[PDB]
Amino acid sequence: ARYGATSTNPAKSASARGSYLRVSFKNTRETAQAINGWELTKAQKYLEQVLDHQRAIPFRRFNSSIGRTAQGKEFGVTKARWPAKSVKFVQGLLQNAAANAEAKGLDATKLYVSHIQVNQAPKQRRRTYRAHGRINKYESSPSHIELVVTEKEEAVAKAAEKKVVRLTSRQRGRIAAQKRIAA
Amino acid sequence: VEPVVVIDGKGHLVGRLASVVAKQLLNGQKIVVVRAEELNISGEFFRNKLKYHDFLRKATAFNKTRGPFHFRAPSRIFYKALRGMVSHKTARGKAALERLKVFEGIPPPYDKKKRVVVPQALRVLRLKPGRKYTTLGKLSTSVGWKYEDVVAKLEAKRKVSSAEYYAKKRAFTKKVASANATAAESDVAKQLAALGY
Amino acid sequence: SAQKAPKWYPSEDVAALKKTRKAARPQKLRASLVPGTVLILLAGRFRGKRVVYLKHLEDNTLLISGPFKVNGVPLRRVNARYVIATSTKVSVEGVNVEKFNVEYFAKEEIKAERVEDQKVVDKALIAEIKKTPLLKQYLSASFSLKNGDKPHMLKF
Amino acid sequence: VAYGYPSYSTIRQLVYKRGFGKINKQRVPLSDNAIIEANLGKYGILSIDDLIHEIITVGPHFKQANNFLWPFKLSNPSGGWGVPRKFKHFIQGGSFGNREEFINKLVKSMN
Amino acid sequence: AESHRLYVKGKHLSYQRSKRVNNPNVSLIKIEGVATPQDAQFYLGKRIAYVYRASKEVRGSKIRVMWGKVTRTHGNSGVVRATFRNNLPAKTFGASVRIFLYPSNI
Amino acid sequence: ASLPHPKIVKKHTKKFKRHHSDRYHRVAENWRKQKGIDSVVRRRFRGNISQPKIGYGSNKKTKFLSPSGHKTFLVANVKDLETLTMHTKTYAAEIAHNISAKNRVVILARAKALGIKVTNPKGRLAL
RNA sequence: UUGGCGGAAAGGCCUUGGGUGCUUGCUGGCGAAUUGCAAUGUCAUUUUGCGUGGGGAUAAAUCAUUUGUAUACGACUUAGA
RNA sequence: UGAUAUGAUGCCCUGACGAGUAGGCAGGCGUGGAGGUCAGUGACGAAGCCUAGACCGUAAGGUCGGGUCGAACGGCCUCUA
RNA sequence: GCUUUUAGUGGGCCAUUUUUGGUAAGCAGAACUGGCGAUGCGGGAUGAACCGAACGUAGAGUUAAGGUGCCGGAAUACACG
Ligand SMILES: [Mg+2]
Ligand SMILES: [Mg+2]
Ligand SMILES: [Mg+2]
Ligand SMILES: [Mg+2]
Ligand SMILES: [Mg+2]
Ligand SMILES: [Mg+2]
Ligand SMILES: [Mg+2]
Ligand SMILES: [Mg+2]
Ligand SMILES: [Mg+2]
Ligand SMILES: [Mg+2]
Ligand SMILES: [Mg+2]
Ligand SMILES: [Mg+2]
Ligand SMILES: [Mg+2]
Ligand SMILES: [Mg+2]
Ligand SMILES: [Mg+2]
Ligand SMILES: [Mg+2]
Ligand SMILES: [Mg+2]
Ligand SMILES: [Mg+2]
Ligand SMILES: [Mg+2]
Ligand SMILES: [Mg+2]
Ligand SMILES: [Mg+2]
Ligand SMILES: [Mg+2]
Ligand SMILES: [Mg+2]
Ligand SMILES: [Mg+2]
Ligand SMILES: [Mg+2]
Ligand SMILES: [Mg+2]
Ligand SMILES: [Mg+2]
Ligand SMILES: [Mg+2]
Ligand SMILES: [Mg+2]
Ligand SMILES: [Mg+2]
Ligand SMILES: [Mg+2]
Ligand SMILES: [Mg+2]
Ligand SMILES: [Mg+2]
Ligand SMILES: [Mg+2]
Ligand SMILES: [Mg+2]
Ligand SMILES: [Mg+2]
Ligand SMILES: [Mg+2]
Ligand SMILES: [Mg+2]
Ligand SMILES: [Mg+2]
Ligand SMILES: [Mg+2]
Ligand SMILES: [Mg+2]
Ligand SMILES: [Mg+2]
Ligand SMILES: [Mg+2]
Ligand SMILES: [Mg+2]
Ligand SMILES: [Mg+2]
Ligand SMILES: [Mg+2]
Repeated sequence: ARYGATSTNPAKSASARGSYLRVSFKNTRETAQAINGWELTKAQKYLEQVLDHQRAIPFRRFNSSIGRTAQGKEFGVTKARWPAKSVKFVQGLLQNAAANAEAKGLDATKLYVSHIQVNQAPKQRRRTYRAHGRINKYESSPSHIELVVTEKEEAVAKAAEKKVVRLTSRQRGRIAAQKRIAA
Repeated sequence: VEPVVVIDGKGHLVGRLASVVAKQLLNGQKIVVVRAEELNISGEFFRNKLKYHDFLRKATAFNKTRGPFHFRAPSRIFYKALRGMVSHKTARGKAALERLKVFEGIPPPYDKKKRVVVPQALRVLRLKPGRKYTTLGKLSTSVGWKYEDVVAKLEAKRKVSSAEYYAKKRAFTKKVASANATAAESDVAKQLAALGY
Repeated sequence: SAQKAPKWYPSEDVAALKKTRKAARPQKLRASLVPGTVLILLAGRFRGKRVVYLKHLEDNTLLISGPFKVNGVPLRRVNARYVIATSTKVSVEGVNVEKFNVEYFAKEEIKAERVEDQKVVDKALIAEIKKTPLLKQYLSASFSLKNGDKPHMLKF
Repeated sequence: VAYGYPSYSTIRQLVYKRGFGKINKQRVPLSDNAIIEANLGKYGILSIDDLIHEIITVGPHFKQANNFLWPFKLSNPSGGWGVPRKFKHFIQGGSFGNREEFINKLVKSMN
Repeated sequence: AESHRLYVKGKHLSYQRSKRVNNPNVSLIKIEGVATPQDAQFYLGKRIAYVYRASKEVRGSKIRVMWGKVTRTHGNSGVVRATFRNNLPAKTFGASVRIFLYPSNI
Repeated sequence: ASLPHPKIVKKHTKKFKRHHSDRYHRVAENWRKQKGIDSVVRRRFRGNISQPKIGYGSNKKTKFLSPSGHKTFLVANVKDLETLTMHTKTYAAEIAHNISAKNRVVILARAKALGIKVTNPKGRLAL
């Protein structure tokens, strides 16, 4: 418990986590974001296609010197990629949230992914040998992932304030005469 | 005074017309300038041709695009004189410049709209007689402006229509004059006369 | 203690005002304002209305009337610095006006006395206005500045 | 500096308006004749006009009279200086030196 | 009639300023039809409004007003100096402004 | 209810923040004065931030007064609070930050009895 | 509603005929207040959204696949009920 | 200095003056520990931390609210590094 | 008027006038004063040293040197060439 900020209604939601996972943080950030807000079913089908190289993942923040592909057009993007490992780890967590929704007895057809957040797990050091007897760090960049699915619901109703109006003697005068004068 | 002021550039001196247009803009006055090709510059044609070629050699050495742009059209030669009188890199300046339109010839709706003059930029009032001066259209054409014939053509056509318009009006004001004078010597007339009308 | 005590406290005795010398002398009005003179109202509810000047009250205001039957303005208080005094005048000499003072207008719909007072003053004024042609029409028209009007030039 | 010959008029208005005395230093405004009589009394001079008289006639006690008055503090001229540049001599179209009786027009605009 | 107007038109020109420094406490106003300092002496002390619009209704109107007065004349051409209760926003250089006829001395 | 005072004039209300406190995180906003040789701030070049100086000092009459007109006085308990018994037009009690909730109900109560003003009555109120 | 004109960015101008509202050309009847001595005292035109019902209309582009007159990747150029 | 009211380094009247590196001096702000005191604050929440919320000071800084927290801590006169 | 004690400094540079060396130098070296260095503010577009003017926080007025076709506050002012 204690995820990142959510505006949702917990009664109609289910959630999932994984921590300390060895997956590129940068990569799964871009892939998590590609699913964000999506209808859960459409998202699962989407991810499957990414794996098939039928569609791709828009790389929006960490993209610099990535390649270009026609598969970014869909998203209005030249730079996109097909990060297999990120996808598989996410759909694992997607699959978990689905189960929990079932167990809670939530309608599985109303489900969209309302919250999906990745950030940085502690790193993992390994080392490499560099010319002239030198050593450098070689490091894993693991992620924490969390997502939340919610039952979709209809509109807002209204429920607003009355906006109390305060007008002067000369201001309330014109009003009283306005109806005196005309309709 | 008016929402829009249309200036007929014919016979006006560039820098002095520019100087008064710039100020009006910054004071919130919309201006459209017409017949820019009929504009004047002091000094004989050759001096001002030479001055243009002076301006023509300036360019960014590594890329001629980033460098200064040379617009050949009369309206644009004008806009340059004007834009230099505005602080055009400020919001306030860009605001004032959007209140402006310059045109070669007199294109639609302005052709049927009245246009005015600026006595302090007027060549015939300003230049001492005998001094040599330059027409913007001829200058532009020598530096590459392509449209002088097309404009002169369309103008000659526009000028024929406007002549009929004028003739019909001059005739109508002849009736109105005759009617006005048949009312003269009546009571209401003599009474107005007393009050200065 | 969270904070120490001061060693000294201010006295809570209020002093008395010094004995001020500023007398209220009367306000002499600008010579263009004399009773019977038509005023142009520059502001307020009745702004732009042309109205007749009647009496200078004790609170410095001007007692005016439309007449109500002409332009719809009743017997009323108006502030002398919000008015343009014209040069056109009616003789006011058949108009009582004695009755009307500051207390008359104290706030405390329309009292019948007010409604009768209005009829009695206006009939006198109307009697006088009919004398010069077009004046009543003038009095029923709103003043406004047209294009090219320059107040610092215009004679009123 | 600029200087010249002051008229009775401008001496009079110099003292009535910007005239102050030096009393245990402390630059005291004049404003009542007792202030003068108190400090200049031993020389004669019990009024503000007694002072003025001592100045303009350059009396026997002029030194004590004059030193009694704090240096006058004048504003800039309200007309302006009349010249395009001040630091030429008066004769050369400038403001400095002895402009003689023209000093009154200047000082009155500075007072 | 068609014309209801009780004020003279004007333009917010500048703040009081040097070449390189301005003074938001003073605004320079161009009054229509006033071409000389003498003409402009008529308007000194007249009250000025700058009227504008806003999205939030406040006291019941979507129209707001900044009030000021004409203070001195400015230069030879009939421009006028004026101060306002709060200084004018400076996006209004070139905006229209209303000079009234009160307080009246006529 | 406060002793009458001249209109309170603050004279510079903006906070004096350290030069470059906005440039680098390592530099706190707390005022500190530039000692640099070339520094534009120390040299008062037109366009830069202004530094504290004694000219800004508040009028002796209204100095220390709050908007209401009372000087504020820190209060731990009733005994402290009661030192204001004879000056209610001058000082107001501000209840100390570490006073317990139940104790605050007692100080407020006695405050009311004595007519002594309290600046943070809503503190720790169970509502 | 009639007839005609305008392509420089015409997108507006002129004309015919009946209907209709107003007319301060002139002369009448009624109304106005208490918005309280001023407080812009609110009358303009921008874009958009949500339902209604009066006409009107019933596509394409992209991914993938494919050609090589094209190409580092994108892009280009072909092809596909 | 005159008690019977509260600061004598105080209170009241008055005049003049105000640039600043290196540098001198002065009056103040803040910290760890020490003597004294307020029979100071606190598990009914000490300290700490967060907070384009509030208030006092020209400033160093001080005070409060709210959140988080869990065992100690502060005002004043003095001492000390 | 008089006494004691102690910091920093002991690379300086510029302008008018006097002036030495050098063809000369934004070069090198003296004289008197005023400056920059240590100093912001208005003017000279720009600039250590020029012109004006030396700085507590502010309100109103007036000016300096310099400006007032437009950039830009301020006469597309008057007058003789
Ligand atoms: Mg975690
Ligand atoms: Mg980053
Ligand atoms: Mg990055
Ligand atoms: Mg690449
Ligand atoms: Mg790159
Ligand atoms: Mg590469
Ligand atoms: Mg891209
Ligand atoms: Mg290697
Ligand atoms: Mg090795
Ligand atoms: Mg109405
Ligand atoms: Mg060449
Ligand atoms: Mg008296
Ligand atoms: Mg009088
Ligand atoms: Mg009527
Ligand atoms: Mg003057
Ligand atoms: Mg004069
Ligand atoms: Mg000069
Ligand atoms: Mg004076
Ligand atoms: Mg400057
Ligand atoms: Mg430092
Ligand atoms: Mg510097
Ligand atoms: Mg330096
Ligand atoms: Mg057009
Ligand atoms: Mg529809
Ligand atoms: Mg100092
Ligand atoms: Mg102190
Ligand atoms: Mg200390
Ligand atoms: Mg300590
Ligand atoms: Mg604060
Ligand atoms: Mg507070
Ligand atoms: Mg709390
Ligand atoms: Mg706590
Ligand atoms: Mg514990
Ligand atoms: Mg100590
Ligand atoms: Mg020594
Ligand atoms: Mg030594
Ligand atoms: Mg020594
Ligand atoms: Mg030594
Ligand atoms: Mg010098
Ligand atoms: Mg040398
Ligand atoms: Mg040095
Ligand atoms: Mg120095
Ligand atoms: Mg200096
Ligand atoms: Mg000199
Ligand atoms: Mg420019
Ligand atoms: Mg100007």
